[PDB]
Amino acid sequence: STGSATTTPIDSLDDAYITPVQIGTPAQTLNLDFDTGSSDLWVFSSETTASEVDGQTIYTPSKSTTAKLLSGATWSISYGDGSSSSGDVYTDTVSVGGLTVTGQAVESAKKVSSSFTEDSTIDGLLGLAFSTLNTVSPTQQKTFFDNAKASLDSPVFTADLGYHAPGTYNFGFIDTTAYTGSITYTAVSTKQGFWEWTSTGYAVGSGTFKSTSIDGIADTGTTLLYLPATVVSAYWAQVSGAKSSSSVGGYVFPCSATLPSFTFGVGSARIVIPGDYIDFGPISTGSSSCFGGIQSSAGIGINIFGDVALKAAFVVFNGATTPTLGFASK
Repeated sequence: STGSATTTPIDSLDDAYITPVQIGTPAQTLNLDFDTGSSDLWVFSSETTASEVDGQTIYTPSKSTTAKLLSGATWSISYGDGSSSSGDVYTDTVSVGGLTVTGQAVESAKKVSSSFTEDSTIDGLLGLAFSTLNTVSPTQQKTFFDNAKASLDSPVFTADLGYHAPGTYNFGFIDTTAYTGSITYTAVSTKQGFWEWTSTGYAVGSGTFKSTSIDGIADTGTTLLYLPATVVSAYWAQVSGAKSSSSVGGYVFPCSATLPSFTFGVGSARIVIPGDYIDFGPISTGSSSCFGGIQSSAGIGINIFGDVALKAAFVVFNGATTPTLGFASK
């Protein structure tokens, strides 16, 4: 089997991407944030505290004839940006782009943090990291991809995120028309439950490539590119007037600036992030100071190849017995 679904930026800055997901019988379609950095499929629901729901589409398990309460099961997640949510668990039928899993754990939110309430476009998350990170207690549950894997034509999914444009998540096949050149594959460590890999280095604009190992995660659920302070300093040094602002919480730059590209290494291959992808617009409405899309990972504890990086590539998440990651230009 295979599946294919269009993924759409939630706003003009590409802050996140949503993908429609069918849950239950009859289908309830929710727009979920596909997140290769986490492993829970959780949704706004009829059980969510009313004051915490503001425009989201909810899952109502009582209206799904295939929903079954998973007895005694609860979940709770606190993300690396202060965000959190929690609730109970149903199993139900879940389909993405024509690919169907029966008995998928659907984590129904009783509580969500403010940041989720305030984002009316995201109805929940669909985790695509390794099932070892799933938070369901007392019995951990499998991700959608883990449940689908054995049925797929090939045990893979691909992320093709757009810059200011729609893109695609495919399951079970590689669309060879979706990229240019070849896919370069690189080793993955699953030791922390992430799609964790080692970039071979970077360049800033048309500058010389610096060969240096950068360990990080491919994370579709993180907006920006978080890299070591040395690397980030080297990038913003090429932008006149850019500076790190403690009050704002990162590097800012004059909105009139032209940003250089940023290149990262995948083995001997190179992915070029156009400078425009690194512009996240005014720090506050009407400001002429703009927020940078490359920021320091110091104090995150890990480097993160978020959407800024991933949207410059066609990315293969290969879930073979020994997982690997593939990157191609597009």
